[PDB]
Amino acid sequence: EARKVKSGIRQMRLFSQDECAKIEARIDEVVSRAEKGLYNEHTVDRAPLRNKYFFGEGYTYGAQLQKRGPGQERLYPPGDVDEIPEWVHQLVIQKLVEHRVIPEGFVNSAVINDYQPGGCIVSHVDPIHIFERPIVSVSFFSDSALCFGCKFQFKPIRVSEPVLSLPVRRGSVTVLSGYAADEITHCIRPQDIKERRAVIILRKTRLDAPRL
RNA sequence: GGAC
Ligand SMILES: [Mn+2]
Repeated sequence: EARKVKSGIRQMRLFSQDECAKIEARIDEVVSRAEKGLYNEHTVDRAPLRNKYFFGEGYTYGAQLQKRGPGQERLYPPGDVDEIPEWVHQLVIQKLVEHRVIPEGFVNSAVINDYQPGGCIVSHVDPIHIFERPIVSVSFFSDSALCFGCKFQFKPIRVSEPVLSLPVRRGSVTVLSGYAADEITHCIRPQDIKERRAVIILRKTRLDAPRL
């Protein structure tokens, strides 16, 4: 299963320090605008140590699901979340298309996940009924790891030993497909977030993805 | 400090 996950992982260094510093400033400006109430309601998802910023297409998850279950996550109504920022197209998405990571016109969803030290996201599969593959992630502000096949326990939070631990370094691009994207959860453990880390996740929603 |  660890070997199976490996076949679906593409990881490469793509962004330089100056490019990360420019984007990390754009991330800091996204956080500032969200704190000023200048984004649409569903653009900003707030949790104690993690903030999610949905552009282009957002999704419901977790406790926002009244009926929890496989296939229950939903996209928001059309045109609800804010459009992908121009700086995301030029700085992040044009670099990925020019380096053949994804086709042009693939990405219609750009989500920025912002983690404070000790933050996490519990094990999950990116909803197969919502998102097409592959899943592209670009990390910022610090180095961390992406873990697979972890079982979470709570009160207090405990995370089982990962099937695979993948270091995700600042400026590196992580791509998930196949088994690593479909047949096993991925997560972030609190111990792996030692400083603030942000990741811009570029995805393609399916033509049949249900909306709220 | 909680997406399976
Ligand atoms: Mn995910």
